[PDB]
Amino acid sequence: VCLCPMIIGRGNDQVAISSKFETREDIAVIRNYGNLLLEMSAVVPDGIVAFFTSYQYMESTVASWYEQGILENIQRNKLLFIETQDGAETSVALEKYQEACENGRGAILLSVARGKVSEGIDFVHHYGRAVIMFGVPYVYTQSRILKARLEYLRDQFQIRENDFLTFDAMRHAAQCVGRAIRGKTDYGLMVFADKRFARGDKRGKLPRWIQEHLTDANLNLTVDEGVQVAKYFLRQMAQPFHR
DNA sequence: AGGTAGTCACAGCTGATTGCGCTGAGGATTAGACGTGCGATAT
DNA sequence: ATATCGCACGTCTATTATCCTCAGCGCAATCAGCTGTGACTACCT
Repeated sequence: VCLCPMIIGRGNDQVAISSKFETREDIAVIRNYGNLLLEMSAVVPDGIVAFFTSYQYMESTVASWYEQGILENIQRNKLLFIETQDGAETSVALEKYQEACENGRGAILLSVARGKVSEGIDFVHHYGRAVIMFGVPYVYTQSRILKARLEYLRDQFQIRENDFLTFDAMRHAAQCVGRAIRGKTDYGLMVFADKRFARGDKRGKLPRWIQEHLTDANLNLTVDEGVQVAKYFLRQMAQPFHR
């Protein structure tokens, strides 16, 4: 098995880490997100890719981590690289990320699910061994553009408004997380930092080549349980095999 | 007096049933005028 | 030598767009029914 998908629900404090709109500013959830990335950065080496819902949520996420004495712990393990809207600044950040994963220093690539870097690059083996989805990526309902499409599909194709948003959210989430497996010898780790993924309505939106590897045993396991699964998976995936 | 048929300590399965998670809308939560004050200046 | 203008130093008031608690429909917790294993207890002809 070249992939080990798993969905992480409540954290070590038995509190859900869902990226709900009403809980974006909650201090309990943001601590677990940093806590999840802390032990995760020390189990999967040479490349971790993390996608956030939006830049606005991304900048507020690191600010809370920086304010607490938690982000510095991640720094000494892996280098933190932040993807910005500027193409030139993104390119140099990706350039240093590639060489950081090339040697043993390691690095973390922080970006947005709905960004040009999510699909503009491919994470081949030894690059981005772990892909982390911090919550279900939902497109912003503002600008009165998506709702216009939702209304049109409502009375024309009988498309459920919730289903289309779920379909769009899971499509982008599954597309970016599926870029860590390029080649038969390639392997990677796939995680989901949201209890909303654990629901059947969103699991069924994952591609069939990931459904069979997503065992029902690990759908609501905590951060500590997820680390143990990651350690066991990576330990046995480094052994030599046959073509 | 002999044989067996319920019967209760668990366990499994099945078919349903109903019960809560999925967000989102209508109602309660410190810089200009106005003075002074002070210091450099007309009669 | 004493009132008078420039400069400064504040202070009161405001010509004007924020955060809480009630709604169907689908996936999951719940339950009645039935049966399987083992020994037990007893009862009629």
